[PDB]
Amino acid sequence: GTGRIHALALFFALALFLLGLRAWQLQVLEYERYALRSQGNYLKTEDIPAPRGKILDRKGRVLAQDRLVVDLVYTGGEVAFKERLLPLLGLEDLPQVTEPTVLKAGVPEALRPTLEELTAGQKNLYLRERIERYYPNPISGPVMGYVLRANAAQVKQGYSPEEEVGQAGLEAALEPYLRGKRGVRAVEVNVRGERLRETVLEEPTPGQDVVLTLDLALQRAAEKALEEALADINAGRRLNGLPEEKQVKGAIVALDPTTGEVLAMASAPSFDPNLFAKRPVPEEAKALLEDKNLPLLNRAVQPYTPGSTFKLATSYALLEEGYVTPATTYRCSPYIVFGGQVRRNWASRDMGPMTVREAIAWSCNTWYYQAVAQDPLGFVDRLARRARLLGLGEATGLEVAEKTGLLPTRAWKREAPWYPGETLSVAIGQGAVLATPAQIARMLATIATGGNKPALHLVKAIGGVPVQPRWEKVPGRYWKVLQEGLRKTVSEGTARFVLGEFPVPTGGKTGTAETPGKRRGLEHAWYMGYGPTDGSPYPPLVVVAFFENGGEGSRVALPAVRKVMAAYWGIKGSLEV
Amino acid sequence: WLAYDWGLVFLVAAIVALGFVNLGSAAPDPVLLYRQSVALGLGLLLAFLLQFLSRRRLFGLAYPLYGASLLLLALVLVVGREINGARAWFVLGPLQFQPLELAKLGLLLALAKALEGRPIARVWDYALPALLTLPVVGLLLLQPDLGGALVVLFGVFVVVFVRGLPWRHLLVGLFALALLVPTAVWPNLKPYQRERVLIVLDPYRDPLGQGFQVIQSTIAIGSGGIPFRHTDFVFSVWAEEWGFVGVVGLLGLYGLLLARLFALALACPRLSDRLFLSGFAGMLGFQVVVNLGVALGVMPVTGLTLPLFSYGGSSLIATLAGLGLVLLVHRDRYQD
Repeated sequence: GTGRIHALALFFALALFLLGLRAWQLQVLEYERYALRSQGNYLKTEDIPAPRGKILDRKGRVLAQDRLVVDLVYTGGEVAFKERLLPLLGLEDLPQVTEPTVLKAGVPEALRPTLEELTAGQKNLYLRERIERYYPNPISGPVMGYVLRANAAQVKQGYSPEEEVGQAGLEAALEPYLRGKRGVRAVEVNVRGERLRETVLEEPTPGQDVVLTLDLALQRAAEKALEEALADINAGRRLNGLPEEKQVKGAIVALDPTTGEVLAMASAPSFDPNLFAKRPVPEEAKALLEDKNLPLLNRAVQPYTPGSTFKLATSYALLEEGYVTPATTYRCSPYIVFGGQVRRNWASRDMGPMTVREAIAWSCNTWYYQAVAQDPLGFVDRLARRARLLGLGEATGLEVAEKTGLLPTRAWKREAPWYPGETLSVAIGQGAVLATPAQIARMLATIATGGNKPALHLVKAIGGVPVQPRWEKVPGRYWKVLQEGLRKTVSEGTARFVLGEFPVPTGGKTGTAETPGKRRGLEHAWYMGYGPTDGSPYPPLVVVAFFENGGEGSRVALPAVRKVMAAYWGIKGSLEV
Repeated sequence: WLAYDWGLVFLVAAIVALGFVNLGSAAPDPVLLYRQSVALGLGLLLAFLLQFLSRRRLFGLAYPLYGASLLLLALVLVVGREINGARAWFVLGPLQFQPLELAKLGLLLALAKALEGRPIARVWDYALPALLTLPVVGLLLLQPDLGGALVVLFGVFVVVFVRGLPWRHLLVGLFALALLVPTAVWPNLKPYQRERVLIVLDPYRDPLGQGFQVIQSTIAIGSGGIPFRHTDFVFSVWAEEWGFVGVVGLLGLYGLLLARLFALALACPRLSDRLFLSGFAGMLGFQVVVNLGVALGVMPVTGLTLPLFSYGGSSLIATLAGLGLVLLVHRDRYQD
């Protein structure tokens, strides 16, 4: 009845002892941390900015960083050592304004020491320092992206307005890792007002440095090759009478099939990430947001009609279900009647007898018309099984925000009401088989590897921890047949004229997608192409190029891959010197 | 009859003495020193007037004061004044009163007279005190007042810790309650509220915790010899000006104060006197260790002043009126 009271008397005794111990800590162990120089000097506390991490690719080429922005501000209009400043600054006069104004922004590293000797520590001439994100090797915005200050809605989440929030596809995924801890310090201020001693109370974390799987070499090649496609897009649209439409819409992805690393990813019309970052309020960036086009969205992750590229998966599902043996016989006629309407072929004359290898090679559509006509109602559901198995329906595992790729099933059309004549258009990719170039680039990487389904990832190393790649295998009984037909397309199919005489034995397939708008001759230019089919001493590579309404995938997309492939394996041009 | 414990009275006087002394630098406004001086006169006269009562009459109004305190905690949310985001006062001009003081002094008596009987330890040990505590805290969280509710919940715990003592069942009950409630509030907590609570645990966020972080630096200024407020941070003003050799003197008096409170609590033979004097010393000590813990950068900010040092229009009177009831039940410990 009394022992419990002794405990509370002991509890409140040790509690006041711990308070006495915590006080002694601050008073005795930390008095050097709170010295006042034997005078009435007050103490101010100021937070320390957080150095955001440095985004750089493999081999150490910096792609993003932040440093100091040194400006010259002066108020009053005093001479000081004016005779030496005018030739150094090149202004030849001091514009006398009432409000504080800036002279020579972005002071270089050589002018700063010379100015500092002439600063003289006077009240008029000082050097304000600012933090701004700097991209030394800027990469396509829709992939790399931009940086803005903390929004009003984000401020309530505990972010200071001096913090930088990245809405970027790449900088948002890395934002939790890149952000450093905003430290806090306290400085002894004299009666005069001078700095005397700094005291660190929260050591700032300088963020983490992410190493990407991108290569700056292949990245310039991708963005470059997007522009010569415009010269070919305008050339193709010229034969149709449609306007030149010089906008360079589309994107391109180039990755490693084995390790699942992405080596080159770009979109267009991309922007410059330094615009949103450094300047306080750039007006040109405001027009980018109100753009009628899509200059910020990455077309590598948005759903588009795949067309003849999806037929490579149609043949896969056709071989795994057991519909056709690798040595079947079908004549690629010019016309085929499903029973309701005539299914048109891309050509106009008889091609001859073909196999699965010959069907993919010459991209025959009448093959997949006859082959699916056996079981048109049950294959479409089984088609999406293998399609989602290859990596077309689900997500790629990219750090950048990605859009949903819609695959059609009988169940989907019921919730959207199904007709049998839709299967043939779905087998090639007309029936709303929406897919993204990122997913499309992965579908080729699985077949090129022959079973492995690697996960795409831009990041190679966050901080110092090497991110390990995650694999997954798919059940494939006949892979070589799909691989031969892909090189048979380069050796004898559509890519005969571009990559036939090419040194590295490449396989792939061209793609054109009848646009749903009007189907007026401007299709979606597609082409996929993986690395050395034969065991030549070259590292593997998969490249996929897409162009909105570019048309003639053989004429627009195929050369774009030839350029990126040439940059990867170092293919020399007319260099006889 | 002059049968009190003057050692307890001297410890009270020695700290209120430094109270006005520390209010020389803190709150130097002479208009403030006047309303504090007249608060001591009314605080000492009320405690002098409370001595003209018997212990039986004191415990005869346990349920009346408890039931009346609930009427005030339910009325303060209608015709009260909002000082800092919560209506918890009655100010009709020259009057200053808080319904939370009568709730503490009323719940201490009510839970001492009631728990004098047998508590059913199996299940209903935490039934009657729970039924008498939730109406109090419930009418405090609707103000809202988190600091005042923690003093209430700690005082009720002390009373149960003296009579009930369900040690095996009590600790396991707290561990479960301390894991299920956060698992329910955190998902339903807003980002405005989630960050708010995270800032309470870790005080390193300047725009709200700069002054409170400055307190930790302000205290450590002087050793061996601008703050946000003079109320919630009397000790920081005092600890900074008086160095460390003083800090032990204040912690000493408060240590000796809570000692004689518990000491006289043992001299009383009746159970309800054990409960009432333990719940009072617990309710008073809990404020000190929390107030000084906030100042020393250990306890999270709760918004509770430090007795015998804080500037209080009714808080000083209520604490002195609380100390008078302690000296009342002590001289009445023998007689019935």
